[PDB]
Amino acid sequence: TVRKNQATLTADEKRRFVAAVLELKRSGRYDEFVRTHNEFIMSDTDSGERTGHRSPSFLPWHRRFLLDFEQALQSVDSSVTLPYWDWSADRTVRASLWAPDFLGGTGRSTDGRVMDGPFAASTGNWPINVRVDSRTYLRRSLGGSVAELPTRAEVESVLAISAYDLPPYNSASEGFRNHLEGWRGVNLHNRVHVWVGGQMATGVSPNDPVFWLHHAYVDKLWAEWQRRHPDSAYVPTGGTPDVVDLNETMKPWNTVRPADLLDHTAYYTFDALEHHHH
Amino acid sequence: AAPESFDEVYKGRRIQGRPAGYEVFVDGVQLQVMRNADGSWISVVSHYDPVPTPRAAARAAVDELQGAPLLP
Ligand SMILES: [Cu+2]
Ligand SMILES: [Cu+2]
Ligand SMILES: [Cu+2]
Ligand SMILES: [Cu+2]
Ligand SMILES: [Cu+2]
Repeated sequence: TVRKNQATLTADEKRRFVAAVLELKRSGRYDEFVRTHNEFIMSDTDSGERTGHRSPSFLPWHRRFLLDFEQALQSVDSSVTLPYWDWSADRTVRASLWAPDFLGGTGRSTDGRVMDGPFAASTGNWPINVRVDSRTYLRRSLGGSVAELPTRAEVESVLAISAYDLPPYNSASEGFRNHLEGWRGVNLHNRVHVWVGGQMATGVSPNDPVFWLHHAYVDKLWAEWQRRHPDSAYVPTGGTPDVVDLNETMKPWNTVRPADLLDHTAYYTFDALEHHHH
Repeated sequence: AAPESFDEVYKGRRIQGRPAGYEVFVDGVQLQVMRNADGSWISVVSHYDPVPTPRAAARAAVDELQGAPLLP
């Protein structure tokens, strides 16, 4: 499986990705991914049990969640893989990502409603069912609540951090995981959710198909970090209350540990990922 | 140590908060909120964007909702 930069997809690959996503939505499977994500993000707390977010397992948890979703896409069309969105490069509302043949654009000013692309409410093909309010249409406000996406220099500053994570292993931590997640520092992953706006800024953020492309690039940045720091690895490594240690299993699957997810190449490769170098 | 309660009409909607750890309501419908380690807050309609207080999270929710009822 090769995960490709969204910007590089051919017209046929965009067509096939969209159709596979819309079939998962039609069959009812897509909405259960939205529901799983919301359940974890609402229960992951800095003071108690935390698995999907605000914790070292943020990265392997979203890696496995994306694998589940990619396998579901491949059950519809085996040629489809998840593309990634490098938001440090494709950083304007004009990126081809947001064209009507791919994800559609920003929402209109009155109600945030997305008006074009395959996921616009008017198509009849993208009802928002798993939701926190009455509105049943996809919404976005690109660049509305925060002015800029992260830049490559900001990403590079995070990639230079050597420790994977640090006690207290939550949103207060120093270290790579929390800077990538974005609760401390120049803020990578959380700020992109805020920049898209609409459902992408909420617990039910997988309602927007860009969710997957955002997290596939977050996942690629973990892979880049490992290449940069072959000497650093997941922590903690055992007996940490409320936190998933390296060899502990993760909910909801229960049968996989962070240790099983550190090496992405067991499951997919990227179109480009530099080897370790100095 | 919990924030104080509040009650006001914000952009035409009643927002209430009270210690419970803390509950927020928008027109009588509960808004799930969460406290971060640094003492800031998020809500389920702004889950990636810390704001300093539960009232700030209630106001941000009203801003996000653009008049829409919250779902319980
Ligand atoms: Cu998430
Ligand atoms: Cu996320
Ligand atoms: Cu090689
Ligand atoms: Cu080396
Ligand atoms: Cu280099």
